[PDB]
Amino acid sequence: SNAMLSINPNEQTEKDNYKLLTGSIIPRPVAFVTSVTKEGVLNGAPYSYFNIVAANPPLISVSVQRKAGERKDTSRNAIEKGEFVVHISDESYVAAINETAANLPPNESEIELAKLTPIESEVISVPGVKEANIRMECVLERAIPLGGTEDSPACDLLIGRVVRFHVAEHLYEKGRIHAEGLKPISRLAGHNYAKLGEQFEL
Amino acid sequence: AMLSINPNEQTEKDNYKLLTGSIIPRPVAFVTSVTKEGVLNGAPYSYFNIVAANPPLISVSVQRKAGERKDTSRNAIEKGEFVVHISDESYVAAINETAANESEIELAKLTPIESEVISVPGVKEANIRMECVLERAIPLGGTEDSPACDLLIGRVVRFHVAEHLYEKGRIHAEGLKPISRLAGHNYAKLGEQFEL
Ligand SMILES: [Cl-]
Ligand SMILES: [Cl-]
Ligand SMILES: [Cl-]
Ligand SMILES: [Cl-]
Repeated sequence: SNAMLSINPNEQTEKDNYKLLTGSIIPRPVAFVTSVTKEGVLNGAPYSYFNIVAANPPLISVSVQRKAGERKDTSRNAIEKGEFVVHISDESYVAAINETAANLPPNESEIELAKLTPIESEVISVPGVKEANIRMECVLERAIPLGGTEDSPACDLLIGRVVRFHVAEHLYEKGRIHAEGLKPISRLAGHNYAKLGEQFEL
Repeated sequence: AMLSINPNEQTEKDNYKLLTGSIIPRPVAFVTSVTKEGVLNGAPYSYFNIVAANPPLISVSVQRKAGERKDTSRNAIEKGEFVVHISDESYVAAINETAANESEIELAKLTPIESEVISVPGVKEANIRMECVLERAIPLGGTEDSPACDLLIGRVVRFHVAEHLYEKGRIHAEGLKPISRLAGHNYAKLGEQFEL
């Protein structure tokens, strides 16, 4: 009736802690993020460690993991350009988003691999993809290295300031977004995802 | 067929509406914290997610009120500790009662429970909760003299998980029945799962 387990993160592995965090903190919204390399290549990848930071000005966060203490393409590109695009992930293109999640060699475009379509941004110099129903042009407010060791951070928490919103007209009503028309997708544990659940009001 | 909207033109409330209606669904942290005088506070926050697994780090972005910290962030900074509870269908009604602006816990009829590592109590009603130490409180947005929020980075020092939810390290999502926030006063239950 209330059997509770105590679990000490110091007494289990990183993978064990990962499984507990990703299974407990659910559902998670998924940012599909595009960024550009110094060589001009358009990268894209999904990140479920995504949320709002503030509305004044509009600030969002995406935590991008490092590989053995080194920044991933998305973080490197965001810091180098100071710009990136955050797209809302939805049922209409989640198949293509999933295709991007695989590991290409650096400086290969997951966007082109996944048959997605670049669309130039208005304020920033990093394109997004046309397939998204909502996307946000961002400038990088700060990148915060976190976790891991003094010398080898586990991740970089990217704080992005939205400088342009692009919203499908059919989703927009009096400043609000039709959640059931959007059909956002979310991430659970493992390779499980979730569609938007039944709504309720309090 | 796409609208282009400059956030600098529209109002803070207009931007608030677009963010909260677009970045969905959001998991809801019910967070307890203690004042200098030992009063237990609790409030829900949907600007919540994982930061990293090594060590286990989480984030909660707590909005200010006219440039002043809310109780949760003031309390977290003073104590260096706080408890994050997963919000779920079995006690969302009580969680909602604590959003009101004394102890929110008593009001909402929730049940304090002492923590193992930290000195901030949690509530028994949660099926999953995480004792956290404060790593960072980062003021963001707003003006330099009036920030918009404090982004709290917590390190998990103890997990507490209902046994019926726990299967050799994994959590049964269907058993948990987590709740999520959408725009306005709208929430969502966990949706239909699929594999990728
Ligand atoms: Cl390219
Ligand atoms: Cl990552
Ligand atoms: Cl808040
Ligand atoms: Cl305690």
